[PDB]
Amino acid sequence: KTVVVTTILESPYVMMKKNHEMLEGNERYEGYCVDLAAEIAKHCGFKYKLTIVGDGKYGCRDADTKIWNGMVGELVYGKADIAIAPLTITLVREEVIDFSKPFMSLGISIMIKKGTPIESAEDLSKQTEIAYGTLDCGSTKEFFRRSKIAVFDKMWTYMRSAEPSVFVRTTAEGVARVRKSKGKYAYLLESTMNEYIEQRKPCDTMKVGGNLDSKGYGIATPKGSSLGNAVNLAVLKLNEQGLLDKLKNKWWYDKGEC
Amino acid sequence: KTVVVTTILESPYVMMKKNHEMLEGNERYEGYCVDLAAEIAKHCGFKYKLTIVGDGKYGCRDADTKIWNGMVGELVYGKADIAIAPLTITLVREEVIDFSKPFMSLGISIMIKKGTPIESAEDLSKQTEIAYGTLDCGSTKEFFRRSKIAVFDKMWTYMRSAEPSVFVRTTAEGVARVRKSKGKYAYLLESTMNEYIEQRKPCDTMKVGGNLDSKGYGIATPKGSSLGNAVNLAVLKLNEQGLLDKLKNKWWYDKGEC
Ligand SMILES: N#Cc1cc2c(cc1[N+](=O)[O-])=NC(=O)C(=O)N=2
Ligand SMILES: N#Cc1cc2c(cc1[N+](=O)[O-])=NC(=O)C(=O)N=2
Ligand SMILES: [Zn+2]
Ligand SMILES: [Zn+2]
Ligand SMILES: [Zn+2]
Repeated sequence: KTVVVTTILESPYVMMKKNHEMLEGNERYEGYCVDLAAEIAKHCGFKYKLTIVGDGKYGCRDADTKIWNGMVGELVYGKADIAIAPLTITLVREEVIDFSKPFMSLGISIMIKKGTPIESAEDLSKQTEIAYGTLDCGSTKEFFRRSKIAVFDKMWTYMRSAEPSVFVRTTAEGVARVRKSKGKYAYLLESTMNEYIEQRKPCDTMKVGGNLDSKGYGIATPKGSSLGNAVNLAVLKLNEQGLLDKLKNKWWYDKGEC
Repeated sequence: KTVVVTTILESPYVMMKKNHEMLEGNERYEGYCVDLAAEIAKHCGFKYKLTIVGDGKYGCRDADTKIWNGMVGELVYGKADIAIAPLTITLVREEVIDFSKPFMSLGISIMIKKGTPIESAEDLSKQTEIAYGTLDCGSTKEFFRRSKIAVFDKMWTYMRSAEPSVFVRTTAEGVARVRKSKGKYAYLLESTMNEYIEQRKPCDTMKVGGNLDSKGYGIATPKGSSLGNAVNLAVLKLNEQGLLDKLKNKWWYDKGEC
């Protein structure tokens, strides 16, 4: 009867509310996906519980065992009914789960510490002094893994073997790394996070260049789930009513600090 | 056996080859959606025949009779198997046909003749001198019809009563009307077409402001088609391999004239 929603702690999508302690259930959390979850549930008429994904991951597939982890895993194995999170629509995922039409558009981007003499991907590919990486389990890593485009393959060859690892477990960790590495680390990540962070104290990073690709976050359900159809039309109604844009403005730019 | 593809003659998606008279079948046509149709069909393993939608329209539903016209109609009524065209993914269409994930991202935008003193939608809504309108059957008109946002509703109230009519039958007619009206008509259309026209002679138009919304074009199938799933995976594969961005560059910018 109550729908189990899997999501991930990633700012400004899902964050613990300051007084989160004196709060219970769904009320402990706030952010873009908390608001979206409430709207989706209202329009589709279900009650829900927000659960934070147990391994802290979006999801990737073990090369050997072929087992999915992260939010994708929770869906595939039936531990959650829906993922309301910034979950990137990719081919490998669509093969095992269903996605709504995108609620947010995005692309891979480059984050630098301000003053770093690095303006595009080509710039990173052609030098060494400045290290760079990506999230360890996710869509951006796979993009570089499977790229034939020459600048991106060069970056891949450098990235995979780099020592110590240029890969980070969580986004927060990559952001933290840029900020503390004195311009000797650049982070490849989704444009959404990049834009959010550039407007957060201490205002010491910047997005550079355009996006390397174009894609979308969708709301995900297990393959063949009845919820899929209503959720998809629900996302469309919200986009067309301007609510998704209102929410983006609310969580990125209205409380912008720079 | 051969899949019937409905499409629309809209540059640079589908155009008659200069010497199409001396050609047959699919070889009469060229463009972004011609190149994409060939790839979708090869990746899904079907033969196909390109056909141009009989009424020249994307698709809207008659208020009185509730009948769908344009490419949406051809799918609803069984006259085509698939629409490979720049068909906007919207709630009202999704209610009657299926769409793949977006093969292109876009939003409604403002086209002006160079020098017109307009920067934004708010600017248009606060005057009178400069008339403005949209395509008469399609998703941009419906956006304004159904928008509860003050600026856009104010625009709709003006457009829906303006005389002579500010609506246009075809995109081409709208572009021509900007170009000939000496700064006294601005046209609201999809950003893809705005961007295309800005790079064609006589180089007298430009896109101003940001997009008013964010949406996608999808490949459409009748509900229940067997092709939906394969077509979807094909679009995601082609995006991830970089083909969609290469195709956009070929048809918009590689041959740009400005
Ligand atoms: N926001 C966000 C993000 C959302 C993500 C992500 C990386 C980021 N990021 O840190 O930039 N990788 C993923 O595979 C994903 O499904 N969703
Ligand atoms: N390009 C293009 C276009 C594609 C469109 C369109 C208008 C334009 N336009 O002229 O901007 N209206 C639609 O309802 C649609 O499904 N697809
Ligand atoms: Zn605590
Ligand atoms: Zn609502
Ligand atoms: Zn001819």
